[PDB]
Amino acid sequence: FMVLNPSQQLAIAVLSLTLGTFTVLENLLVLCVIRCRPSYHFIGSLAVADLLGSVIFVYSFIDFHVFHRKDSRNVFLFKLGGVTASFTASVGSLFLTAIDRYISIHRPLAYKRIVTRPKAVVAFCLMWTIAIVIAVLPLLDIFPHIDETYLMFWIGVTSVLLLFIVYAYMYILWKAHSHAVRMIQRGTARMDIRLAKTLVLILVVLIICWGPLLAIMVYDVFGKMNKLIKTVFAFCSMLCLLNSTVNPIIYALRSKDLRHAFRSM
Ligand SMILES: COC(=O)[C@@](C)(NC(=O)c1cc(C)n(-c2cccc(C(F)(F)F)c2)n1)c1cccs1
Repeated sequence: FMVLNPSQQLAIAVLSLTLGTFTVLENLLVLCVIRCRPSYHFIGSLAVADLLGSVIFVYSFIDFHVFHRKDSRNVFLFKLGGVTASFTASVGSLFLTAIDRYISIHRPLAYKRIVTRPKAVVAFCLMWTIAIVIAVLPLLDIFPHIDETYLMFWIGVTSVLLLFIVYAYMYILWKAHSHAVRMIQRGTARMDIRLAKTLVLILVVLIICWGPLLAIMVYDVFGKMNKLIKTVFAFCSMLCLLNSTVNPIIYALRSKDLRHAFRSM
């Protein structure tokens, strides 16, 4: 149901116009400097999956709580299928840049023969054909026409794909550390300190943007609900427009190719 406040419904309209117009105007310019090599496809399909997920959401959320509107059982679930298929096509893309950066230090001899363009152009096809086959899937407390046996399906997939990202960046910081002993001290503390101040920022902008909201969404299935948790889920849902703005500050800015190609044109 739709009860937040009459008082806390006049600041989100100003907040979503400043955390909503930059994420459009940054994920567009990033796709205006792409150049294309088979690990720059995976960074491209999460700069197009965060320009669509920030228009359907900013149009539905400003419609449902501030100035009011009603719907039906087939009109409403169609707009809800455009924020469910665009928030798991922005997490499955974070699962492909952490499986591409894992077959480059674990088997560094084979990264120009395993990961080729015939297996990196079909790979993002088999995510957009599973994320719209589990978001049209309703063929059948806070989400109106949704039964509780379906919120134990979406959370149980988005959680196990965030436990292959906090393992695929804690094996690059162990393999580049034992290696750091030999080709520095014996070989001729230099290499594992330039990968320990960017690789800690990727894991502290992910656990504070998929950890509060994936906890409240468990408190429905895992027991009773109440009144004051319905008013704080409407501010714990604007974190998704915070983890759409910082993504081209961590993946596009932190490079030597995308920052020099920009400089020349
Ligand atoms: C109560 O809903 C809403 O009024 C809105 C504003 N939507 C949200 O508030 C919202 C906020 C978030 C973070 N999600 C989300 C994201 C992924 C998956 C799921 C689900 F449904 F599969 F569990 C939900 N939905 C929408 C109305 C019409 C389209 S959206």
